[PDB]
Amino acid sequence: RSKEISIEVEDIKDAGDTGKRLLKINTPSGARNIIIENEDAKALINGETTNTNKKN
Amino acid sequence: YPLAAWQVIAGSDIKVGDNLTTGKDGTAVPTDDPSTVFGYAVEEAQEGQLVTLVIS
Repeated sequence: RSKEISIEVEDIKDAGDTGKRLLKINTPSGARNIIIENEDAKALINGETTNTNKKN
Repeated sequence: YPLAAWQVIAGSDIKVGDNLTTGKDGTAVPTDDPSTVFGYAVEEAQEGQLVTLVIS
């Protein structure tokens, strides 16, 4: 009868929507895409800014 | 012959109702960490004594 019963993210009944997205994410870039909504701030944190991002 | 209970040598002091897991050298020891639990004692045993446990 198995040994571990590896649950999945959606089995965690009091996890939040952003919380489940973060738990599923594999890389730091993916996490930043979830967490940072302001596109100019995200661009700064990614070290990749256009002239429009810089002005903003 | 699917047994509901086993007779296993105790690796340490086991009390009645204690959840058991593997210890060193195949002996049975008390545990407080679910997933390591394979059964529980219905008998009390010192150390090196056999203890009856119900598998769960």
